[PDB]
Amino acid sequence: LVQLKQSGPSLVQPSQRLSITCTVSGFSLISYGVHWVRQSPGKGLEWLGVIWRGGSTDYNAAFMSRLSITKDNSKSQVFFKMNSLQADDTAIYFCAKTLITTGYAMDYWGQGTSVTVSSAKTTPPSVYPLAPGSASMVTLGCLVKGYFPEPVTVTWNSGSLSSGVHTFPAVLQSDLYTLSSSVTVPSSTWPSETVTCNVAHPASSTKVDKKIENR
Amino acid sequence: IQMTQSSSSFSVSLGDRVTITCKASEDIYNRLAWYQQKPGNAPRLLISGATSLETGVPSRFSGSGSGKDYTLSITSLQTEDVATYYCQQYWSTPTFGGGTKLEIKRADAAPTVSIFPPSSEQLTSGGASVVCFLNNFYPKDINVKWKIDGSERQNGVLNSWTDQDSKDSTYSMSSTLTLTKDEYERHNSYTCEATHKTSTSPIVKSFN
Amino acid sequence: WSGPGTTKRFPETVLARCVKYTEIHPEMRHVDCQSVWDAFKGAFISKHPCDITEEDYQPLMKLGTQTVPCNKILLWSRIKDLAHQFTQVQRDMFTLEDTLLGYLADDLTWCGEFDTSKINYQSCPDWRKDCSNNPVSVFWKTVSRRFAEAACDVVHVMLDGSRSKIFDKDSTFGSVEVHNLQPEKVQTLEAWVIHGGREDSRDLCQDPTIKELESIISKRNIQFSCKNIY
Repeated sequence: LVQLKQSGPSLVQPSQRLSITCTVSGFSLISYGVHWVRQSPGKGLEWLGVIWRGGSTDYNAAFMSRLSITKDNSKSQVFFKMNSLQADDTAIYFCAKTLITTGYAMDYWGQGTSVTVSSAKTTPPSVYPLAPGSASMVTLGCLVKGYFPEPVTVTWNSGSLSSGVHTFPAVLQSDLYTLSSSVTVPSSTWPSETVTCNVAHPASSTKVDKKIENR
Repeated sequence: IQMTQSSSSFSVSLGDRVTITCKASEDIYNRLAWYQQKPGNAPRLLISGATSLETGVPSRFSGSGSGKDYTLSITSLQTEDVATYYCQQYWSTPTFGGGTKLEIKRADAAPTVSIFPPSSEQLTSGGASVVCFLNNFYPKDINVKWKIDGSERQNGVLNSWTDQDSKDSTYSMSSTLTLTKDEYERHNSYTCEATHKTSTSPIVKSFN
Repeated sequence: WSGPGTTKRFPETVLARCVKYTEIHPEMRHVDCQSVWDAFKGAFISKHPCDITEEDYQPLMKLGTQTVPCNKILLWSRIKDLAHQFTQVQRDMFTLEDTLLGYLADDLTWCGEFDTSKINYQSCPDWRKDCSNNPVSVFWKTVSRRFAEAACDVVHVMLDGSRSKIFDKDSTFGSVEVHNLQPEKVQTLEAWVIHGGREDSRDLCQDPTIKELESIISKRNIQFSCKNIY
C-alpha cells in the first residue's frame, strides 16, 4: 500500500533553505521516479522537478538555479532543497509516485506540506468564548485570535459533537491569524450540558480548553 | 506550452451529466492527465494519456479529447465527486490548468444568523471583537451589513466564508468587527444584517 | 552454408498459409495468393542470399499492406517461441505474426542461389556466423520496420531475461523498431522481462541493457514502463 509521507518545516524565514523529506512506503525508489509539485493559491499548480528511478534529475527552467532534489534509496526517502526563498515560495509542496517506471502521470501523491515563508515570531492564539447575550434552538462557537503561524486545531467536548458544526477559515491581519468555530443544538441541550472548546496550536507547542458559560 | 481549462466554476444538480475542457498552446499528442482535488487533501490521479482510467476510479468517468482539446466527463454525477478538476500536460515540461471547481445544485437556503458580544476576558486585556456567524445557506452569493446605533460601519470588519459543505451541501460565513474596548463602549446598539435572496427583507440581530 | 536450408515444400506452404489466412481473416480475401507468392519469391531468387535489401521486399510489402490495432501491439523481439506461450499475449495483443506477412513466414527459413534461380533446400546463411543479410533476417527487418511505424499508445515488447544481453542494441528490435516508434503517436514502451526460471527472483528492470533502453526511449520523448514475469 503506497504512501508518500513528508515532514520538515512548514514555517521558514525569507531567503533561507527549504528542506522537505518525502518518505515512501509500499514501494521503492529504484523502480519508480518521484515528482515535486507545489500549489500556491495565486499560481495554482506548478511542476518544480523530478528525481528519476535512475537518479538523474530534470528541473523547471526557473528554479534550476536554487533547486536540489536527491534521494536515499536504502531508507526510501527523497530530499527537496530550495535556496534563497521568498514571499511567494509560500505554498503546499507535494511529492508523487510516477505511475509506471518512468512517466509523468503520478498515481500516489504525498500529504503535502503547507509552507509559509515569513519572519514573524510564533504567537500562541488567545481563545475567547462566545455566548448569546443574556438580555427555537441555540448555537455557539469559539474565537481563536492572534496566533502564528498556521495551523490550529479546534475540537468540541475534547472530541464529541460534529454535526452541522462548521469551523471557519483563518484570516491574516498584520501577521496574526484569527478564526471562529460554530456549533448548533436545540434550546434544550444547553446550558444544562457541557460544551467545552478545545484548541491546539502545534507550532507554539500549546493547547487550551474554554467552555462556554452564560451571562 | 500552457493549459487553459476555461470554465473555472460549475454548478449542476446531482445525477446531472457534467463536462470539462482543457486546451493547450499546441498539440500535446495525448500527453495529458486529469487530477481530482478535494480541498483539504492531496490530489488524485484519475486519467492518464488522455483516456486511460485507473483503479478504484468509478466506471462513470470519461476520458476523451484530441489534438488540442481534451475533456473530462461524468455520466450520472454523484455526491462525493465534488472538487476542483485539474489537467496536466507532459509533452514537454509539465504545466497544468487554471482549475475548474464544482458545486452541487442544492435546494435554496437562508442563513442561520448569530451575533455574540465581546468576552469579559477579552476586554479586560484590551480589545472587543463582535462576531456574527451565518452557518448554512445557498446560493453562495450573500451580503452582510454592519450598523452601530444606526450609522454604518464598513471599516475594521473581517469576513470569512467556507466551501460548500460536503453534507448539507450549503455554505456558511462570518463577519467580525474588531474594536478597542474604549472605542467599543462608546456605543450602545450593534446591528449586523444579512441581505440574501430568500426573503426580500434583510434579517437582523442586535444588542447592547 | 552453416544454417538450415529452405523448409520443404516451401512455396507450397507459403501459399496454403496465405489461403488460410484469407478465409479466417475475411476483411482480407481480396488478396491474390499467387501474386503474393510471386512477389515473395522474386525478392530473393536470382539474388545472392547475402545481398538482399529491404527494397527487394517492396514488391511484396505493397501487397501485404494491412491495418493493425495500433494500440494493442507487441513488437518483434527475436523470441517468438517463448512469448506465444502466455495466454495474456496471444489473447490481448497483436504479434507481428498475426499480420498477413508475419503469418506466412513464421517458423520458415528460406533462400535461393543466383548462378541459378532456384531455391536452396540444403543450407542457408546464418545471420550471426555467415553474412548478416540473408533473406529471412531482412524480411523481418522489413516488415517490422512497418509494424513499429504503426504503433500507438502503449506499445509492448518482450525480452529474454536469460539472454546474456537482455536488450541487444543491434537486434532487429533494437536497431529497427525502436527508432521508428513515433512519440507523437506512442505514449510509452512497456517492456516485459521474462525470467528464465522461477528461483531466479531478481529485478531485471535493473540490468543495464534494460536501463540503456529506458535511456534511449526517453531521448525519443517516449515513456518507459518495465515489468518482470514468468
